[PDB]
Amino acid sequence: DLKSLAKRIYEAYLKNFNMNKVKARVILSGPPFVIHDMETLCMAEKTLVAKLVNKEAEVRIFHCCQCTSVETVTELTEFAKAIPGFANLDLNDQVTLLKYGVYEAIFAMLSSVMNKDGMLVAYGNGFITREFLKSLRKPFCDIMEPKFDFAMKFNALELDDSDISLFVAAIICCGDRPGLLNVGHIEKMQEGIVHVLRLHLQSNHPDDIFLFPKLLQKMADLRQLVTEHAQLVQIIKKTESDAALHPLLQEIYRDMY
Amino acid sequence: HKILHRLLQ
Ligand SMILES: CSc1ccc(C(=O)/C=C/c2cc(C)c(OC(C)(C)C(=O)O)c(C)c2)cc1
Repeated sequence: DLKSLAKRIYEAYLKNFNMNKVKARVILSGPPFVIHDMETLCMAEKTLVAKLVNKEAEVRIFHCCQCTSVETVTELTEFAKAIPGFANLDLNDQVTLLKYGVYEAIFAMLSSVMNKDGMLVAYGNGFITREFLKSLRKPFCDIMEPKFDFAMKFNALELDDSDISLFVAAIICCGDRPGLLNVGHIEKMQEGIVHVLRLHLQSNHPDDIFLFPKLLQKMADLRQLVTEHAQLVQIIKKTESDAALHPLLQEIYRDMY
Repeated sequence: HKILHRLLQ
């Protein structure tokens, strides 16, 4: 019953996200083209985003990041639509939950394609190194390093996709978002998902008896990561003309934090 | 939020 809510959420995760942790680990275990310097970035661009190539490399990369985000937002909207109870909410609350939750979910899921040396990109066909991203000019070199720091500690929890699907549902189904209309119903929806997450972790991770409170803390850490990311994005938009922001992403950030 | 609202429709 609750086991079935957990399975339905996991099934919806496997169906709606192009990348999952099993798929990513297969690729990361050895084929992705390695982007480790300007030469290989330019090569990967010609093979994997050929239409895109011509501002500075950093602005081209930032454009690619946005395309990745827009795609993941669409996947999250479908996944959410598949979360039992979500589609019965007021359409305006559905928008609010997704507006505040998508980047928390994005950076949680990004951990699955990250290791200490770099991350998968372009639908698993590239691997960009962490040191290359640090090498970009300011402010672009400041984007990803806090996400790697989050991911190394998140990955140390050794969650699998059955855990992560419930965690992403719990992020989305969050009753304390600003502007909610039916807070009471959302809190009950959230309580039900968190209940299923709590029991699932007890079953799937009997070795780690604090895993549930650890994940509650990661949820709070993600909120802060998102606030800080949104601040950097605002600095980039105001100080870099070549770095326009996609309209869906402007809509999400607008009046967020 | 017209894109989200349409994405959800
Ligand atoms: C082919 S090169 C390449 C491809 C993909 C990636 C990548 O994974 C992106 C991570 C990433 C990067 C950035 C700037 C990012 O913030 C943007 C897009 C403005 C936002 O939506 O707020 C997010 C949310 C995620 C890096 C390089």
